Amino acid sequence: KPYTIDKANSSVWFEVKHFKFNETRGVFDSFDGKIDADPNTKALNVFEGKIDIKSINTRNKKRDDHLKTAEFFDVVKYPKGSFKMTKYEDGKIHGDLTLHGVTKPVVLEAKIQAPLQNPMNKKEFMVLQAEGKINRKDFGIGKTFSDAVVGDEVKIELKLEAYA
Amino acid sequence: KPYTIDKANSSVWFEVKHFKFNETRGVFDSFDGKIDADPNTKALNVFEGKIDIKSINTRNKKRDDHLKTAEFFDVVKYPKGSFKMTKYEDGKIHGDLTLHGVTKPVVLEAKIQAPLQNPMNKKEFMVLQAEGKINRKDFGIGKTFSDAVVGDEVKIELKLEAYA
Ligand SMILES: CCCCCCCC/C=C\CCCCCCCCCCCC(N)=O
Ligand SMILES: CCCCCCCC/C=C\CCCCCCCCCCCC(N)=O
Repeated sequence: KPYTIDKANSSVWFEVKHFKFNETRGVFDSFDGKIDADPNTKALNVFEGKIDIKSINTRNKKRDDHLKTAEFFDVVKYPKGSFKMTKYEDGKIHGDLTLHGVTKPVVLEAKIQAPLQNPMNKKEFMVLQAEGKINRKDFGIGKTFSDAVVGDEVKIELKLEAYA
Repeated sequence: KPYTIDKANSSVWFEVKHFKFNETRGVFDSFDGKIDADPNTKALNVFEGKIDIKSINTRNKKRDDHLKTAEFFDVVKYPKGSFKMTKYEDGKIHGDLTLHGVTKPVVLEAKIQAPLQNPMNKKEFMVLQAEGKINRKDFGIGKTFSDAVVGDEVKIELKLEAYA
């Protein structure tokens, strides 16, 4: 305890229904975080992070540009998203998520594997993976888009490799 | 039947274990395909595709550049991968997948949502989801890389919206 996120091997994903039945996936290419944890016992002590909203991906310029617009994220007015863990208990990461200028308490379900050793450079690391779901409309993201076109519900998955 | 894949809302995903405990996900940004199907009954009649191996993504240059080397895919020698369905039965796409110059039989579990109507332009479509797994080593890709560094098992997910 503490840990630094390896960015080449770490990821922040979302998945949202498109037209009810197809799952549209994307990432934020640019994020940062703080982690402090006991690899034995697997307790998380510190867990916060930030996403840079302009780095949203999805792999389609048209869609992604439209996502940074006032119709969805409003990147100009809100360049960042943030999450601060406020409580850890047995796999539950309770925390305040802030998106589009709104903060809501949420809970991510998490899994830690640790202590691990990078078989190349011999350095100690941990994998942290977490999953939640939120309603984009609770954060006022895309009110004008119906659930039948863009799902209200958004699955969040974090996949982190972090070096002691 | 026939149908024409909407490339803007379709994707080809893979997922493989990194150092056993974390998943590396990525896509082929560029692919083509043929589909013929019955909206009712949900029978698939024709299902084939090609991917351009150079479009491999993963969002990491050092990694993606390595994947394209003779160490893995050798894109300079095998520019393409391809799949053709050989038989459709009780929700399963049986077919032949060709990667790195090797063809092997693979089974994909399919899920068809059809008939669907585009809420905006009222045009008819379907969502086709297909999932399966291969051993990358069965095709000779990355023989020198241990399963504990890069998983031998690779999960394939196809997510297509296709318009009549
Ligand atoms: C890294 C440690 C702390 C984690 C920071 C968490 C930030 C939250 C990560 C994801 C948050 C969810 C953002 C909502 C994305 C959904 C965007 C709407 C996509 C619409 C798709 C479309 N069809 O146009
Ligand atoms: C209908 C289209 C036909 C194509 C269907 C095939 C879909 C994908 C097929 C194979 C995917 C194999 C991908 C395995 C890539 C290995 C990724 C290794 C990443 C980490 C490597 C490292 N050294 O860090």
